[PDB]
Amino acid sequence: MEKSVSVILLAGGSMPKQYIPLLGQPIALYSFFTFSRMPEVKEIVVVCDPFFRDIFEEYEESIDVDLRFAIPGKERQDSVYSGLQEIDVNSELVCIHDSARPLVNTEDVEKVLKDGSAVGAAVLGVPAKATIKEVNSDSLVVTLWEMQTPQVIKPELLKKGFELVKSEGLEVTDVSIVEYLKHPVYVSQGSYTNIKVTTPDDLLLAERILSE
Amino acid sequence: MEKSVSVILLAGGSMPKQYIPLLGQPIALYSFFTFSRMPEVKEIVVVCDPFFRDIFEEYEESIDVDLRFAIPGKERQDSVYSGLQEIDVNSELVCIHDSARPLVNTEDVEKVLKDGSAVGAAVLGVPAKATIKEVNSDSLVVTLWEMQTPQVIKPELLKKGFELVKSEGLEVTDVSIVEYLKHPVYVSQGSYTNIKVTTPDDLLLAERILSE
Ligand SMILES: Nc1ccn([C@@H]2O[C@H](COP(=O)(O)O)[C@@H](O)[C@H]2O)c(=O)n1
Ligand SMILES: Nc1ccn([C@@H]2O[C@H](COP(=O)(O)O)[C@@H](O)[C@H]2O)c(=O)n1
Ligand SMILES: [Cu+2]
Ligand SMILES: [Cu+2]
Ligand SMILES: [Cu+2]
Ligand SMILES: [Cu+2]
Ligand SMILES: [Cu+2]
Ligand SMILES: [Cu+2]
Repeated sequence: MEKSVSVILLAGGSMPKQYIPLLGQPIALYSFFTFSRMPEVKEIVVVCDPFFRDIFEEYEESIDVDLRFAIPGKERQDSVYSGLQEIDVNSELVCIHDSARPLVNTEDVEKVLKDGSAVGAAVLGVPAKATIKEVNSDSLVVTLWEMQTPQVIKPELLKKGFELVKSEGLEVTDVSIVEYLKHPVYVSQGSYTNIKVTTPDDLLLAERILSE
Repeated sequence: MEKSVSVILLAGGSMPKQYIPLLGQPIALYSFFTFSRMPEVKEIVVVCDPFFRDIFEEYEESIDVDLRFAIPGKERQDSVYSGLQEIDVNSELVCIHDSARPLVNTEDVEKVLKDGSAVGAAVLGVPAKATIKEVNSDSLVVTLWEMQTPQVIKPELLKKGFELVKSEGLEVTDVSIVEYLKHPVYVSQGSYTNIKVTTPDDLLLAERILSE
């Protein structure tokens, strides 16, 4: 199913971390070009402070997908929703991705697109290597996976989910908007290299991984 | 309560990661000297391949605690048990620590000693920053803390716990031996800098943190 996915790529709000360059180019660019090459991908909706709009339209013509823009919102979920407002009337999947993960493998995006297609919603994850416990309010201890991005959701579902949060309330992140839904979320096994970039010790890391 | 804690320090089995030097000295040394300075600490039981025994007795005399040695075992829990076999007849707390965490703050060890004293068992933790989910066998999604070390346990309890695993079975790590017990485990809030050292991007990190 070709050109069937709309990407919502999150890059909104010294140098803003998803623009700190990695080897040569700003961080938001690695993931951005990965999705641009996949035939599945019809259009990209970038979520960014206009000041950074240029970082993107400068490759609009060397790219076999449609570029699009929408403005961010106050919280991580408002931007997603602003992103959602611009996607092709007829896209079958929304693929929400966070700029600060520049190292997402094409092969893992393919898998999670397939799983979001089969299930309706999927997210890439890896088995948490730390010992994690739930702790109760008295600080006593009461198979776990670490969640990454993309999250791949059918847009009808994602919308049903926005409007169930909007009616009532609450976004914590297990909040996905789609946690609340009763519809299933599949977790596609990803790669420990799809790290998120925050500390320049990440970049130090990001770089080590581009070398390998 | 002075000289009331026995440390069981875990450093057993190119260069074995807890001996990769940090700035100048092997990794097992940072934590080792931290515990040596605390008046609470009566003795240290180091768990190591003898080949590395020297790394330790070379400071036996510049140290206001008793040094001790025991040999490692096949799995992480067997070494602990080998460690347990050498502690002062009358220590009130066992403080189990992993060599590969060289950056444990004195202040956090103090807290967790206190909490293990009050509760009977405590471990230092920090609120996991990742989105963690439980996933079931069909790869579908069904307050979380990341666990560190030291673990501070009264030795009588720790022994009760060894023998309840020994009778029946199973050590997963939520396995602490003390998970299984019905006795409470307190989680003392630690510091995100008590990282564990594996990748030299950790060391790259360990170093950044010694600088700060
Ligand atoms: N209001 C907001 C807040 C954060 N974000 C996203 O947060 C991402 C970076 O991760 P952190 O929020 O965890 O720092 C940015 O790429 C940005 O797109 C957003 O898109 N809108
Ligand atoms: N049999 C074993 C296996 C591991 N270990 C501990 O594992 C620690 C390092 O962490 P990892 O096992 O997670 O690599 C070492 O300091 C070592 O003491 C042990 O003490 N006995
Ligand atoms: Cu344009
Ligand atoms: Cu519009
Ligand atoms: Cu990080
Ligand atoms: Cu000696
Ligand atoms: Cu003995
Ligand atoms: Cu690490």
